[PDB]
Amino acid sequence: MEFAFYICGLIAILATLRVITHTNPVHALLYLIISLLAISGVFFSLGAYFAGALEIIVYAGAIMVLFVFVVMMLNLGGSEIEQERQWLKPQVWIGPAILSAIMLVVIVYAILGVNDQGIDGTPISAKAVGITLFGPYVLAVELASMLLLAGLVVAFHVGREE
Amino acid sequence: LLKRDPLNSMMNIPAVLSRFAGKGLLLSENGYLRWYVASMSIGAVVVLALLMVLR
Amino acid sequence: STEVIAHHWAFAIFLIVAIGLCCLMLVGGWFLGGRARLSAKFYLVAMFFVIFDVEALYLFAWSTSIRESGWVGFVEAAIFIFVLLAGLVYLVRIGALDWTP
Amino acid sequence: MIPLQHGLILAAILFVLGLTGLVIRRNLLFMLIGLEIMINASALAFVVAGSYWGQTDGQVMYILAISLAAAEASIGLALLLQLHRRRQNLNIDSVSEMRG
Amino acid sequence: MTITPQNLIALLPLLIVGLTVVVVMLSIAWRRNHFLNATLSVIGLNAALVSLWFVGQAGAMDVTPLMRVDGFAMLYTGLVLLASLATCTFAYPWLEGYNDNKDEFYLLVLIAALGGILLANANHLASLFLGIELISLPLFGLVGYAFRQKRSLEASIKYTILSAAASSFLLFGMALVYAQSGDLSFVALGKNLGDGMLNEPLLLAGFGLMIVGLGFKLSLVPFHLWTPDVYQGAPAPVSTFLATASKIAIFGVVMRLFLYAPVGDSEAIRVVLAIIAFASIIFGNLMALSQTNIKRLLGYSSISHLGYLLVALIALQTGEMSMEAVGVYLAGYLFSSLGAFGVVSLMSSPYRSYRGLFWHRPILAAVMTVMMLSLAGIPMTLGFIGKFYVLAVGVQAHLWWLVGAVVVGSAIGLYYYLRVAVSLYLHAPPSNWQYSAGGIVVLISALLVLVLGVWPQPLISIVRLAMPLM
Ligand SMILES: CCCCCCCCCCCCCCCCCC(=O)OC[C@H](COP(=O)(O)OCCN)OC(=O)CCCCCCCCCCCCCCCCC
Ligand SMILES: CCCCCCCCCCCCCCCCCC(=O)OC[C@H](COP(=O)(O)OCCN)OC(=O)CCCCCCCCCCCCCCCCC
Ligand SMILES: CCCCCCCCCCCCCCCCCC(=O)OC[C@H](COP(=O)(O)OCCN)OC(=O)CCCCCCCCCCCCCCCCC
Repeated sequence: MEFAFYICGLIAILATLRVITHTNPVHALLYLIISLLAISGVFFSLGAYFAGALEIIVYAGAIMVLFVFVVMMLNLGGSEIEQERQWLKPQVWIGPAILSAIMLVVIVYAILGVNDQGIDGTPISAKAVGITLFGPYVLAVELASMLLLAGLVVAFHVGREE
Repeated sequence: LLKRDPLNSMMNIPAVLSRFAGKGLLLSENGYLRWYVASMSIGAVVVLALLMVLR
Repeated sequence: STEVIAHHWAFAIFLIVAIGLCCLMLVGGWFLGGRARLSAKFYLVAMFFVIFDVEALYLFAWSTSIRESGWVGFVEAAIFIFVLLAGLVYLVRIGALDWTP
Repeated sequence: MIPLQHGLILAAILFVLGLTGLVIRRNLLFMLIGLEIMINASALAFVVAGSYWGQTDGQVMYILAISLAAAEASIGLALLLQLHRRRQNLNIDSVSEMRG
Repeated sequence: MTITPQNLIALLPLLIVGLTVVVVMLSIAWRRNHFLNATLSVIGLNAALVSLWFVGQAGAMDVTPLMRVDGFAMLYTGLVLLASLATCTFAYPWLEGYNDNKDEFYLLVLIAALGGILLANANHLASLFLGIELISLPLFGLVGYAFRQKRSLEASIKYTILSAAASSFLLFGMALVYAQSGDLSFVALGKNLGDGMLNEPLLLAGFGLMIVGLGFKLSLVPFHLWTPDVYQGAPAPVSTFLATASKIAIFGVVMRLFLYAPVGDSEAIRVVLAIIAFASIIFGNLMALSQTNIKRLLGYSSISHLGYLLVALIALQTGEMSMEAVGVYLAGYLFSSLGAFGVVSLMSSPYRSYRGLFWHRPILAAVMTVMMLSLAGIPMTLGFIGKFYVLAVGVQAHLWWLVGAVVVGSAIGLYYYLRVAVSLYLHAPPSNWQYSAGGIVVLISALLVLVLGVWPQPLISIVRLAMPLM
């Protein structure tokens, strides 16, 4: 259980590093899909089975499908902005690298001082999540439906062809 | 010597300081989205580090 | 429980043997034998699929625990499904889901 | 047996990687990719926190998070399509006409 | 917690607004009618405003673990409702100049108002996050409603990218806070710490990430650079909405979160918020000396006024009338921004220079200089009453740096407000009842600001009626 957790975490970190440093949009999206499968592995190793199921169903099966769809629609290939590799020049990324580094080490040092009895990996079933979703969190469900409807209307209005 | 009103200039000092500081602060609003995200992350590090050093 | 770890191992070898079988099938195919602008309706369809798939996942979470949620859960999901159907009727009527001109 | 700290570190690493990809990339698609990476990292942290306490609230806010991520990705890709439709390029430095 | 019929009675504005979205959407599905859908939207918002009386008769109670209805729930719900109604009233003559579809505007305004009511009644991290997203995403649509424009599309892109970044920051903050605390209720954020261990590193880190996200949402320095571009590029009714309703709802849920959380009286968070308040006041006054754009000027004005509100928030635990001061300031700021952006919308309507405005539009120029005097803290205005409240709360907790920042920022803001107010009267080289309705709205805001500056007692009593569960 734990070994799968560390292996999938390492795979997700390496895949994310490949996404943020790649030049092909399709290869970057494929590496992101690999990272999302790894993150679903993290979800399954902790007992949150519903979380990993929805990670592969709607995150690694719907949203990145939409990204791949718009990539093949836009015909992204040998463009001018892609050929120069401006994000790989060290003078460009050296500032954001140390910025993300100091943010990361501050967050790490804040995390490391917290109490921890460990995660038992007890499987929180999707039945309990369904009970709580329509239990204490009913207005979250209705207004998240309203949020998805708002995003639907906004993206339709922006994304028409006319 | 006094006909140029030196005390009026000594009290007009903060007006020119305010204009210079405002023109300097307007350099951050260059209209670049990547700089805006970078400034948000810079503020995140500043706020975080200030919270841990004063914890 | 040896049955649970046995089923986990069965799933592991099922995954490994399936992926490796496809790999060696491609390898054997390569090895053997001699040699000598798209419209925005695509985006709209994918977007509608994504939004209705998230609302579908909400209904997925509902349907597994219908009995213990009671009739209050039923009327909540009735408002949910009515909102979904209202949005669907709205999308159909304006021509968002009309591919033909 | 799995520390809460290790999952939090993994989520923080994914978050800062997505933020770096959001900052250094001036193509709008990679900025949106970085945005989904950060929101998925925060959702992963929330799932880790929920699984530490044995509560379903982490998965519930994960569901809300992925609903937001789906709708926001839809809106961002519609805006990207509009930008590529009217300007024929995805340079995020080209949208700088409002300044001062 | 389950739902009782009296709990349904406590949620009349939410259910009425959601039913209004459903009804307006089904009406657009029937036929695209601009007048009918706008009338249905304003009818639903007015029905929610009327049903606030029944919510007040119901009393204060907690509906689900998510939400709690009390005095500021009603107050912020009402403020968001007036902001949304004024936004629709200003948007209608502007939308007569729109060649494309106009009916989705009111749908997005209704959904954003629904998120505002969420943020008004929020008592939970889930409701807070959902309300912020429910405000942001319709604002993504409304800012880029005229996406054929470079300015509106660019502002929509900037706001969408930056608000997704801030939402991820805020969500990571709640994740860290939930990892430390184990409860997402407002009252339990820090209830597991005692004997002076309130400055937990992970709790402070998560709350700092929330400060990052909310300071983006409240245009606080240094998460403020989006404000002038988004304010300038968006349509003027939309700019009115982000000026009034979004800021009011997000600051109300921030005030409730800092009042109810035991970590809200931490010294480190107090010092960080003091630094942010000082910097926001000084910066939002300093970048607006040399603005020839009225909308960017009002964006920096919003930055400085949210800094003043933050100054009022910092003394919440030490002071006793800090929340009353916040309510009075938010009401006065709502009316001043409503009038100013309504005048901006009326000269921006229909869709297709404030100098010399008095010689062709004298009533609009007069109400505009009245609202500019209100934003400067000039007496006989409600903004002066808000500034007086903020100063009194500053002397309550001895926040002398913040008080001096208030003085110097008031002087600088007063300088550029007088520039606009007298440039209205210099010399420089409609015809429907909805335009007259928008003019009536800005005129009523002007008379309200003048009367409640001269006689502020009714508003003070109304705000003092809004007390929470102790
Ligand atoms: C071999 C070295 C590495 C080789 C290269 C990488 C290959 C892929 C590595 C990742 C996927 C496999 C990880 C190893 C899983 C081994 C099985 C395991 O750990 O089972 C334990 C546990 C069983 O479930 P549970 O009921 O919790 O039992 C606890 C025991 N009492 O399991 C769990 O609780 C959860 C098990 C993991 C989650 C399900 C499977 C997720 C798969 C994700 C794949 C992602 C993409 C990988 C791409 C690799 C190439 C780039
Ligand atoms: C086209 C159609 C047009 C229709 C008209 C539209 C415009 C008019 C809209 C009218 C809205 C009415 C809102 C009424 C709110 C107050 C309701 C009420 O009766 O509250 C009473 C309650 C305290 O009463 P009590 O019974 O003692 O409670 C103890 C019980 N536990 O009190 C409370 O609990 C708190 C009371 C105050 C709550 C805030 C008030 C509402 C929001 C006001 C926003 C504007 C404020 C600034 C302007 C002020 C002008 C004077
Ligand atoms: C006894 C000292 C201690 C007590 C002090 C109490 C405060 C009140 C008494 C002092 C007031 C000083 C005011 C100084 C500025 C007066 C206004 C002025 O001169 O405005 C005009 C000037 C622009 O004029 P021009 O030269 O044409 O610039 C071209 C612009 N495009 O405009 C500008 O340059 C911009 C003006 C910005 C706003 C005015 C400056 C406010 C600065 C803070 C004042 C508060 C006190 C600070 C400390 C004072 C010294 C200790």
